[PDB]
Formats: sequence, C-alpha cells, structure tokens
Amino acid sequence: LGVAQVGRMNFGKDVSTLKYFTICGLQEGYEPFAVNTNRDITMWLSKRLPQFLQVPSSHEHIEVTRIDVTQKSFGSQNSSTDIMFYRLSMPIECTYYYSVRIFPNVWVGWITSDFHQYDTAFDLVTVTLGDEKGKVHESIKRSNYMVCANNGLEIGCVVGLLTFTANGKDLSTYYQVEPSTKLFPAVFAQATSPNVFQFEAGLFKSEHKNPVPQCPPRLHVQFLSHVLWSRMPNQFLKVDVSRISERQGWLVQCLEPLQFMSLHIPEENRSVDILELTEQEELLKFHYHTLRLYSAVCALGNHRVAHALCSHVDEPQLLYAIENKYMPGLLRAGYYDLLIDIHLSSYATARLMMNNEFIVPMTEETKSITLFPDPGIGLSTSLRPRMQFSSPSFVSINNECYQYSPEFPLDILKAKTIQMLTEAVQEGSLHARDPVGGTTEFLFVPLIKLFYTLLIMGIFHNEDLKHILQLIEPSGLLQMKLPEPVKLQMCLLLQYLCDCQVRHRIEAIVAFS
Amino acid sequence: IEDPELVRAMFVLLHRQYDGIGGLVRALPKTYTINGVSVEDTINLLASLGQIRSLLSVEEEKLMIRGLGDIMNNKVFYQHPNLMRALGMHETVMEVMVNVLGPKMVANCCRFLCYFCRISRQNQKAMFDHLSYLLENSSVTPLDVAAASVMDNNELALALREPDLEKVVRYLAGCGLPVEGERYLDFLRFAVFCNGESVEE
Amino acid sequence: LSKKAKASTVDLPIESVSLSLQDLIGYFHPPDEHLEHEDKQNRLRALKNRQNLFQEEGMINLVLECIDRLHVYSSVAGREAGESWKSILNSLYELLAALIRGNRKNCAQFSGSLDWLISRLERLEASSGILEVLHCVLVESPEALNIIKEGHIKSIISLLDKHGRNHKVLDVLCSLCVCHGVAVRSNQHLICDNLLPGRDLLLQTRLVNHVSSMRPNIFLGKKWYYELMVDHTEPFVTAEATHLRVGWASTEGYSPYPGGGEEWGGNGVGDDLFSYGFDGLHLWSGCIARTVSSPNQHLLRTDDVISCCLDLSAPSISFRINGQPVQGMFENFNIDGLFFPVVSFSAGIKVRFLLGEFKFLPPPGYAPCYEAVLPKEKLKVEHSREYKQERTYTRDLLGPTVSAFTPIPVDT
Amino acid sequence: GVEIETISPGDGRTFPKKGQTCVVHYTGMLQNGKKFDSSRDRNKPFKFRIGKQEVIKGFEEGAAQMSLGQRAKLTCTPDVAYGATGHPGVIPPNATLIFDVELLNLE
Repeated sequence: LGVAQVGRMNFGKDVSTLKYFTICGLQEGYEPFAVNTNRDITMWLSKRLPQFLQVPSSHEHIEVTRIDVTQKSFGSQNSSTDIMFYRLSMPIECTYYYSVRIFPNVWVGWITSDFHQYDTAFDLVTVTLGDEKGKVHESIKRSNYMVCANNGLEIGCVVGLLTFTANGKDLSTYYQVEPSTKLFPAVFAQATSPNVFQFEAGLFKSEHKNPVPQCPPRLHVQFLSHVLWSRMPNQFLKVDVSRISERQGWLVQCLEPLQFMSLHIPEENRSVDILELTEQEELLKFHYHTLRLYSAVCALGNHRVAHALCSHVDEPQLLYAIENKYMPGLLRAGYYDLLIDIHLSSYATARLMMNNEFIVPMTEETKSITLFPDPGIGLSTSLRPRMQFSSPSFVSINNECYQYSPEFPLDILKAKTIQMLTEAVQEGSLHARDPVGGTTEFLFVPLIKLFYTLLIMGIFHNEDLKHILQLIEPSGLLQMKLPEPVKLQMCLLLQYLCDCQVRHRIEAIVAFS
Repeated sequence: IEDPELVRAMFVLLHRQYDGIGGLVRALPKTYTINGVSVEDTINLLASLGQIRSLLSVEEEKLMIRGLGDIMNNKVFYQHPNLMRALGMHETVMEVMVNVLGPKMVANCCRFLCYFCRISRQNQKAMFDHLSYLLENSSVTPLDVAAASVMDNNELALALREPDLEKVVRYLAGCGLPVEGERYLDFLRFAVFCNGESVEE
Repeated sequence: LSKKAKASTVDLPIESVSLSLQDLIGYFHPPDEHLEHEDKQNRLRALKNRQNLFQEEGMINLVLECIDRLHVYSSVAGREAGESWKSILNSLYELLAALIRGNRKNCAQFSGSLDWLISRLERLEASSGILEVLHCVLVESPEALNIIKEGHIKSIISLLDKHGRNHKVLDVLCSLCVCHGVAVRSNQHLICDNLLPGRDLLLQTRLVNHVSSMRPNIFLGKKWYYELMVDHTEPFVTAEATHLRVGWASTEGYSPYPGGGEEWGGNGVGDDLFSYGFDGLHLWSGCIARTVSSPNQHLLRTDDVISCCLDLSAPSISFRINGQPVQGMFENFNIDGLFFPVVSFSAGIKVRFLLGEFKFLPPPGYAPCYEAVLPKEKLKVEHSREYKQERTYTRDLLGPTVSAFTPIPVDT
Repeated sequence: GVEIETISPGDGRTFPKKGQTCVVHYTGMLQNGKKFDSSRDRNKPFKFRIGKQEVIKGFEEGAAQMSLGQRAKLTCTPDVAYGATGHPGVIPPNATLIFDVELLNLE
C-alpha cells in the first residue's frame, strides 16, 4: 500500500463475497484459500516503529570485528553513509567506564530501551517533585539519549549516577538522575571515513555479567553491536476487542476480556507475544528446549521442584496454552508435557504400579455386583491407591507442604479436554491442511496423551465415559485415517479399555464366590 | 508399518482379544480378599509400599529405611504372608539391595528379609531361590538371609546342592591369614543339622 | 617448538596430519538411517569393533595428549604453515566424539578425565567440540554421571550466560538430571537452585490483558481541559488486576501498537504520552510509574470525575479528581506536533467523556475542549490511529499518514 | 516497620485481632516487577492464622494493620523476607518482595 490508500484482501472463505470466481476460477481449474481452513490465516504487516537488531553481512560494507583495549572496529566506505545508530547488546541497571576513539559531529551516550525515534538531529523524562503541598517543583528526572561530540577518547563513566569525560576533560551535562533504570551503552553516528569506532580505577565488564570481581575486562560472544533497523513484520493480534460506544455522554464500553501470552527477553529487554515465534527460529528452538528442561528437572516425583515450578509457569497460563489454537507445533507439545510432568505424572505412575494387584475387600457393596447387566464401569470396589494434592503457596510451613504435588483444578480440565476432543475430531475429520500444530501429529499426539493420562487417574466417570465412547466407537476417531505416532497412542488408549474389563471380571468372581 | 513399537503394541492387543482365559490366568495369582475391619490399614500398607517402589530409581536411603520400618511394624504383615509373597515385595527389596551392591542400607535391608523368612514355611521357600547369587556377597548382614532361608525346613535342607556349599568352603580357604570364620561356619551348621538330626548326604 | 626458539625444525607435518584426521573421522563414521536392516547391523557391529580395538591401545589418550599440547595459544609458531591450527583443533575434538559415541565400555574409561575437560570448557574457541564430547559422554555411561560435581555444573551454567542462547547446553542439562532410566536427584535440586531464580538466562513468560486506547478525533497543538466519568470498575476480572489510564499524547512519533513493542502497551508508556489514573491514582510517563499522592487515595471508582488539564503556550500538565488538586508535575517536555486525549482501558469498563452535554465542571484556568471543535469538525471517536478494525470479512488496510491557529501572512 | 501503601480504602476501623483466621487474595511480585506468585491464578482465597508462625513476618505484620475491604501494597524489606538464604528456586537471595494483598473475610 502507498500513502493514503485503502486495501482490502480476502484469503478465501468469502465465496459469497467472491465476486468473479465464477466467470474465472472454478471451472478454469483453480482454488481459493477456503479449501481447508477453519482458522483465519494471520497477516504480517511491516512495522512503523523501528527496533534494533544484530549485524549480519547484509550491507555493502559494514564489518564489526571482535579483537583484543579489546576493541570493535568498523567500516563504511560505500554509496550510502547517512545514519547508523549503534548500541551494545546488554544494558546496565541500578562504578566503571567505557571507551570510544573516533577519527573524524558524531555522538555517544546511553539509550534507555524505550527509544525508536529515528531522527537526523538532537532531541529527546522531566517530572518535578511533588510533596503534596506544591512547594518543591524542582526535579526528579532528566534522562530519556545522551549527547557529546586523531583520537577522541570520550568515555562515559557511570555510577550511582551518570558523568562524562572528554580526553581527561570532563564536560558538562552530568545527568545525575536514574532511580533503578536500565542503561544501554550506545552511539549515534554518521560515518565519513572508515575504521570509525573502537570500544573497551578498575575496568568495565565486571559490572555487567554475573561474575563480579572480574577486574580484567574480557569480551564474550554474547556481546553484539546492535544497529537500529527499520522494519520487521508483526502479527495481526487475530481477535482484538469488542468495544462499544455511545453519543449522549459518550459511553465507551467493553465487557469481554482478552488476554495475551507474552514473554520478555531479559537481556535485550522487550516483550514479544509468543505467537511471533512462528517464524523466528532460534528464539523458538531455545524456548522449546527450555520447556523440555522444565519437565526433565521435575521428573519422577520431585515434590519440591514441582512446587518451585508452579510459581514459575503458573497454571492459568497453561490453560491458555492448551486452548489457543494458534500456538506453534513444538510449543504445543512442550506445554502439554509440562502440564503432565508437573501435576499428573506423579500419581499416574503410582497407579500404573498397582494395575496388576487386584485385591478387593469382601464387604457388602463388594458382593453387590450384578456381574453382567443384561467399560463405563458401574461399581468397581477395588483397592487402588490414594491421591493427595497440596496447595503451592508461599509460607514457612513448607516442609509439610513439599511432599505430594501441586494442585490445579481437575473439574475444569476434564470438561475442557472433552470439548477439545469433540472440536478436534469433528473438524479435522474432513481433511483440512490446517491442523493446529501445522501437521496432524501435533494436533492429536499431545491431546490424546493428556486424554490417556487423565483417563488413568480415576476421573471421567460413567456420566462422562458415556460421552467419551461416542468419539471412538460410534456403535469415529478409531475409524479415520491416521499417521503412525497417533495410532501408537491409540493402542495404549485401547489397552486400558480392554484392561478395565479384567478389573471388572475379577471383582465379578469375588462377588460370586 | 515402521516404528516397530507400533507393530508390537498392535499384536499384543490383538492376541489379548483371542486369549481371554489366558489373561484371566495371569491375573488370578495376584488377587486376594480381605475382611472389612482390615480395609483401613492395608491402604496404609499399600501407600507405604509404593514409596518403596517409587524409590527404586534414584543420602537417598533415609526414605527407604523409614519405609521398611513402617512396613515391618504393620498390623497386616504377620497376618497374611501370602499377600506379601504375591506382591513381589521380597523381590523389591532384593532388587534395591542388588542396586546398592555394585553401608547402613544393606544392614537395615537384610534384617527385613530375615524377618521375612521366619513368618511362614512357603514364604521361606519363596525366599530360598536367590541363594546362588546371595552367597557371593559376604560383606562382614547379607549372609544371615542365606542362613534363615534354610534354617528349619528339612525339604529345603535337602534341596540345596554341593556347588552352593563349595563356594562357602572356598571362602573359608580364603580365611588363610582370622575373624571371618565365625560367621561362615555359622552358615554351615544350618546346612547339616536343621532339626536335631544330622542329614546324612 | 616448546623451547625458546627452534625455528628450523622440519619434523612438523601438517598437510599429512590434517588430511589424516578426516580419514579417521570417515573411518569411524556412524551408519545412516537410509539403509537395510540386514546391513545396518553389520556396519554397526563393525563400528563397535573398530572403537574397541582403538580403545585397547589407548588412542583416546594419544589424542588427549595432542589436546593437552595444542591448547597453548589463541592466535604460535611460524605463523603461516600453522595457519590452520583452529581447523585442526576443531577437527581434533570431533575425532574424540567419534571414539566414545557407541561404547559404554569406552565411556567408563573416559570417566576420570572429565574434570580437565570442563576446565578447558572456558577456552571458548573450541567449546563446540567440548560440549559435543561431554554430551556424547553423559548419555552413554551412568558411572560418568557420578563424578560430576557442583563446581562443574556451575561452570556449565556460566557458559550459558557468557554465550547467549546455545540449545546444546540445555541438551546437556536435560541429560544431566535424568540418566538412562534413573533420576539423579542431587543434580535436580542443583539445577533448580542455580539456573531458575535469576530470571536472566531464560526466556521468562507471562500473560497480560489486551490494551487499547481511544481518540475522539480532536487535534490540538488556552488552558485546555476535559473531564471523564467512570461508572463501572471490575477490579479483578482475570487472574490479575485491570488497568484504566487517562491522559494525553502526541502525534509525531510512536505508532500505538498493542503489546508487541514496548512492555505491555497501554498509556503513559512512551515519552510522547503523559497519563495518570489508578486505584491510588499515581501517574505514568515512559512506562515507569512514580508515586504522586492525593488526600483520599481512591480508585477510578464508579462515582468519580477526573479533571485533566493541559496548557497552551505553557509546558504544564496537572490533574484533578473531583476538583481536588493532586500535584500534577508533567513539566517542560517536548512541543512537537499536536496533542489529543487518549484514555486507555482493559476490563469490562464503561466510561463517559464529558465534552458535549457536560455534567460537572469548573473551567478553571481558561479553555474548554468544546471550543477546539469550533470550525468544522465533529466529536466522533476512534481507536488510536487504527492499524486494525475488528470485522468479519476484511479489516481494511491502510497507508501511514499525511502531516493549529497560527499561520503566516503572505508578503510582497 | 513495613511499607504499607493503601490502594483502595476499606473501612479503616476494623483491624483484625489475633486468634482469627484471615482470608486474603494476594498477588506477589519481585522488585523488578516479575510476578512470582498469585492467589487469583488458582481461584483459591488464601487462609492463615495470626501469630501461629506459618507465614513470613512482614506479611503478617502488614496484614495486621489492614481492614475489611482494604487492599495494600506491602513492600517487605529482605531482612523480614526470606533473607540471605532466599528461597531455593523461586526467590533470589536478598531481594525485596512487593505484594498486592487484599483482605476479604475474618473470624
């Protein structure tokens, strides 16, 4: 689109609004984007606000060099040398200093992370003190990008507060105001001549990472030389709001809440919505592997590490991550396996240890089996083990607490998964090319896995198992076309069903005998 | 069909359909019935049994010693030793000790097994069958369970053979410096007398 | 060449050694997947036989000595023939990964020297080989999991802060806490103690409400003054508290995107936005809240009237609730472009603009915003410049922008 | 001795006595703004008894000054918090805790 243009696309599913698809299209051997999709396909517009980025070889000539004081060289002898905003990767929060050495007008300073004002000039917080009586009105704040101007050895000493030097001569403008802010070391520049920058009382990098004696400074590969660049696509925020308005008094109104699922990178501080990992591969794969480690650490019954991770992944997040039909393929299975390995894989193994012991009391309700009403099992008075769940609060009675598991409500989840299964089979039965995780493995595999582990754990009673058998039997998920690792799960779904009759029949024999 | 876990999980499920009575065969020597007045304690047995079994896969030993202490002092552990013979819980503790023997765990382990033989006759017969490995682990107790497996019953006193005894006097030949002979011979006295009359063979 | 200066020693083959390493790598190569199952077993068995026959003569130690020797410099010697020293060394560790990959018998003999490997893990020039060798050790023997102590795990942790985002570190740590079958619960408390509570090496996640703001189409570049009336609150309809912020914003800069840019979106979040209003109404500017007070410490409740103020030809913004002064302190910011009211919300909140049809206001100072709408414009409301418009078929897309009582007279 | 910021006003007059169980919805975060605990997350109102030494001291002290309807931003100093040891996994060593508590019902 251009300057004052209005566009209107339609990605299928508008066959009634498909105006000329009859006279050209259908009989001419073509198709819309309606042939499979029950979602809305997301749109990726380009951004207006710029955001800083790493430096690949995608310039005519830009080359930062990790050298060993311990500097970072450059080069910009090209056709376009207009504006190149530079910053280091990680910032400092709230004693050490920082060097630059320019040959040819060209600035240095500190960027607070809220900065996207690409401008070829000098411009931009300024709030006064309030002591409830007026009467002070002086200052609390200055900062927002700092400005300074052979070898120019300008050095930004910080903390504490903010100062400056210029080849030994400290200039003015000591912005001594930042309460607990984060400070990017940064450089605004034009480049005239090449080899323009070099970077780096004790010395610097100790005040930055986690080892903090570290008086000899030492570069690491995590340091970068980020450049403010213009455009990267954004997701469309597929369902927005149902705001409503008025005119006599202007009642603007909204009542239907919608919630994000964001994650903020801590060392390059910004919050990304989790859906935009769909195309960003490294930030996908590392978070997937972290979701694996959150399960592998809390494995085989560590009932205190589970109480640690319930404060860290925080259950109403998981109920979003089950439900949202847009999340990527790996990250769906990661959150399902994390749910099972936090709340459900402690008790489920404790019931698959006692699946072949079959002991039963001989009292009056045990004799009361009719044995054969002439899987959704009626009375079932065997002596299966006992589940206890603990609330994961934060008080100092934790030694009695951290002994069983964390708890999160089963009554919601066991209707959520039946709703999800019906929505799954009855939609995906007609062979969409959509399905949620991209391929039908991530659609079904970590849904039937939760369904299996919830089936074992002693819920889905008669009133719901009657609803459950309709999805498989009708007498259908068992009858469809399925790949290999989903019917692998269905075999273990069938085996417990066959194994329920044996537990019925043993209690039948005892009720007779 | 590739992914041969799928083939195996298919055919086991297929064979269980056409052999129902075989499935009922391999489930009847595990069942058991108990009177109602003993419902409440065996759950506290069963829930204290799984803490043993879930501790099978790991200073990690203080849980096991308290678990065996809660099992040994239980009301229904004398009362129906067919149950504890059928739940495999002689083999559970045996496997735990075998996992240890690649210090105070073995000592409070084998005392449970020496408690396990002296409650029934058939239970001692069930305990007997690991003796061939069980003799190879003289630490200093792990030999006491080899003793109290053959302590009293004459049929088990007759059943064991000469290679089981030959490695005992091999260990005695190893005592050719001693002090470890006062226990080894304490095994062999149970091997030849066992009631009051010396078994000829 | 470990002497002072030999400088003439010809007994130093390079192209005969750097060739031979690729021949040994190709000799110890694992068989692929695309192979028949009657010969895949043959090639697997032959590979294990080659690994054991190389084990028994101690070639592991014979390459460990070259690793001991070569980790002196960082770029050496006559520095043109030994130009490929990195590409030898990286190819060296690779050979070490091939000799230990299958045989657990190999892995047991590589138990004792792991501490020296994690000592060399801070070399950070051939760490890719070291991490591969360690990961290809830890899954194959359980005995090699017993040596490794807390000082090693903390070094493995510290590599993850020095080196950004390396998923093979988490492929190591996913195997450090679960062996073949068993769970080494001294390592699981340790990993949970170190890597977790810093919230620094890992991508922390959360869920927030969708933010949205509204503009009543009015543009303003004397004492401008507009009111609100809040009538429905919902302090908690989420597993979190809701937001409701009033204020002003400018037009030249900061397209108002929901959540995906700065932290959480909303209002008072950029420098071009000046906002205020809370339960305990303290302000926002540049998404850091300061703690101004008022003599009730109230909510934006169901019974309140907010008095916002903005000054023409003066850089002063101060607010008022029910007429009471709250010591608004927004002073001396930039004057570029215009200003317009923005008031933001995310709840079941309905609120009333008081502009006309006023309900209760003093005018104090001098300007009402019913007179900024004097010449031709009307009082219609929009959704803060609207890169969306929620509808069924097509949210119609847009082009960016094309951009007052003081013009100039024309001279002759 | 602990920082009690009133957010919403309750009734002011009825502060709870010792020997009563107190119902509270509380959402706690760190000094950085990272939310480490909630009570709205699980839809369960917390319950605790004054003086019985189960809760951390700053929480009980800041709840003892509150009232019915009154919600507060308790800012606990790390000496009254988990301290130099912190908590193993959820709380880094020596950090201030910022709770938004809100009391509901008493005994």
